[PDB]
Amino acid sequence: MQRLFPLRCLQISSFANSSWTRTDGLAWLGELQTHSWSNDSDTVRSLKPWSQGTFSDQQWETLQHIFRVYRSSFTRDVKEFAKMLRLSYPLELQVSAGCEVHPGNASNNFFHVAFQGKDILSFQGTSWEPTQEAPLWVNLAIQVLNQDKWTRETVQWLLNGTCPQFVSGLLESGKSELKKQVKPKAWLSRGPSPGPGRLLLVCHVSGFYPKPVWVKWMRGEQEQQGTQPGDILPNADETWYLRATLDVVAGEAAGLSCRVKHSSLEGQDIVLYWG
Amino acid sequence: QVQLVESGGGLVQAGGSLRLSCAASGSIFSINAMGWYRQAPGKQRDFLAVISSSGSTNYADSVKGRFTISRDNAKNTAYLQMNSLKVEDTAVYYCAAHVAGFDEYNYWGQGTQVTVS
Amino acid sequence: MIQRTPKIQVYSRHPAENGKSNFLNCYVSGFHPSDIEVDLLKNGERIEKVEHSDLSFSKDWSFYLLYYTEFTPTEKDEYACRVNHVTLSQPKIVKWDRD
Ligand SMILES: CCCCCCCCCCCCCCCCCCCCCCCCCC(=O)N[C@@H](CO[C@H]1O[C@H](CO)[C@H](O)[C@H](O)[C@H]1O)[C@H](O)[C@H](O)CCCCCCCCCCCCCC
Ligand SMILES: *[C@@H]1O[C@H](CO)[C@@H](O[C@@H]2O[C@H](CO)[C@@H](O)[C@H](O)[C@H]2NC(C)=O)[C@H](O)[C@H]1NC(C)=O
Ligand SMILES: *[C@@H]1O[C@H](CO)[C@@H](O[C@@H]2O[C@H](CO)[C@@H](O)[C@H](O)[C@@H]2O)[C@H](O)[C@H]1NC(C)=O
Ligand SMILES: *[C@@H]1O[C@H](CO)[C@@H](O)[C@H](O)[C@H]1NC(C)=O
Ligand SMILES: OC[C@H]1O[C@@H](O)[C@H](O)[C@@H](O)[C@@H]1O
Ligand SMILES: [Cl-]
Repeated sequence: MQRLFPLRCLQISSFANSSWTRTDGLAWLGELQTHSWSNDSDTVRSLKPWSQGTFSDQQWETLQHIFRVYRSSFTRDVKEFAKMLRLSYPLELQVSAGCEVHPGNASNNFFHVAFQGKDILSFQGTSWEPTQEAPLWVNLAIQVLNQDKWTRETVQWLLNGTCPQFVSGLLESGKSELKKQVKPKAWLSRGPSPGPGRLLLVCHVSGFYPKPVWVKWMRGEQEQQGTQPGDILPNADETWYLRATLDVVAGEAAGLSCRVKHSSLEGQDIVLYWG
Repeated sequence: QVQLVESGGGLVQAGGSLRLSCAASGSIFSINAMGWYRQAPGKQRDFLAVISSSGSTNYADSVKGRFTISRDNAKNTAYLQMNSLKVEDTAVYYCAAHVAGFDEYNYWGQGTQVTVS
Repeated sequence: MIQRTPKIQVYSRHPAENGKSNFLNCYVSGFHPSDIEVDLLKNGERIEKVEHSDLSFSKDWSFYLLYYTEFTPTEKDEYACRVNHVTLSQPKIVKWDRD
């Protein structure tokens, strides 16, 4: 019944050729970025005062050691796979690993690898498995990887043990920032002419946190099913932005409103009526 | 161009053997890895076996032990010797190649039918 | 391969009031591969000391970035976001409009 924040650890490793390469990483707890990992750096940087959770300094340091060795070894393995399998540069690899905790001391995890922007393999249970639409050569690579007991045990226990203990330390240490509520502000605007006799009404909503929001154009309590909400766009201070438009004939605009619902308003919706 | 042509399919009794072949056209340098998939009626195409120019192989667990993949680099053709066939092996067997310069997708053959009665 | 062209969206943090201080945002998203060149422009000239988010990516693996700078809107000043990518024949510019 308490809120659920999954931890997803992202990695971007790029290989322009046999010599030039860089690997960068970051980690997210729900919508918040807790960590950053730059190729120029030797450590994973913590972005929030509570990023280390309830981990000891020595526990955080052995993780820093695993990531140091993993980054070096990831790079050398890619270069050696490309030479053996005759792959063509440039190569781009992405990893998406992490877990989410549940009530009942259960937990599910994932570790997905992508090549040129498409899934090729993942870690399932105890070993590596290829995806259905994985190129033929990926099967030669899975074979070599699954011979590496040490790495398989290490990935297994990172996902099934380390990751869930870590996120639970983040959930209490960052309890307060995760429950924080920031009220949005909304304003009205007119957009470029959609048609000859038509108007584009624009509703701007900015500065809300957390991410879940509800914004629709209304005529009283009848929702206007023609509302086009955009993407939820980020602000530099980690609140969000939304623009919600409606195409209507000139005369029907009168009597329409833009309604905003958000956890921060405690039922007190923002309702702005058309000029 | 790349051209993969299969042959060796047919119809055989349960317990029998069959040997599929795949002739590729191009250099020995332009084909990197060769392999086999199969698709039963109304199901997905499943990976079966792969072999590299150096001779390294990988087999899917369903067939590990019954099928063996082989390669002749002089004629740039791959073989799949199928032994101890079961009825569940009835499918279209497709040839696949990893062609130099194309790492994101396979090159495919038109397939050859294998029916096991 | 399958390369994805970037989507560019330009917006301000607060309702633009001429002469008041504001933040100018450019969210660049849905592109692949990751190498990208993003600039914020003041009357066609590049702005310096502009900050950005750590490069990240969505479930479908396309990348996204947020570039932003503090700025003061006026009646005549034109702001834009200029992006170049492998998928683009020329650098693409998206002007800012308070709508
Ligand atoms: C993952 C959960 C972590 C949770 C912790 C929470 C903290 C989060 C805050 C920080 C987040 C920062 C962003 C993180 C970015 C991605 C993180 C991913 C997790 C890293 C897992 C580490 C694997 C550990 C095993 C390892 O390093 N193996 C090494 C060393 O192993 C060698 O040396 C060892 C001793 O040093 C042994 O002797 C060994 O036998 C020998 O082979 C081994 O060499 C591995 O292969 C390295 C890569 C492993 C990943 C493979 C991924 C698939 C790649 C497919 C590419 C195909 C080619 C296509 C062109
Ligand atoms: C590998 O790729 C890198 C980056 O794509 C190349 O480095 C560039 O080299 C050119 C000159 O050839 C410079 O104008 C660029 O400024 C360099 N970029 C960087 C980031 O250093 C490098 O030359 C390539 N290596 C090989 C052997 O081709
Ligand atoms: C990303 O980080 C790598 C090391 O973690 C850099 O590779 C090193 O490059 C040095 C020279 O700078 C070599 O002497 C050394 O052998 C090692 O390979 C790599 O260049 C760096 N990439 C970028 C783009 O900064
Ligand atoms: C994960 O941990 C649970 C609880 O200890 C255990 O029962 C399960 O076997 C583990 N799974 C793997 C794949 O190691
Ligand atoms: O420019 C700073 C940016 O750093 C990012 O990694 C975070 O998502 C934000 O704090 C911000 O958008
Ligand atoms: Cl160390």
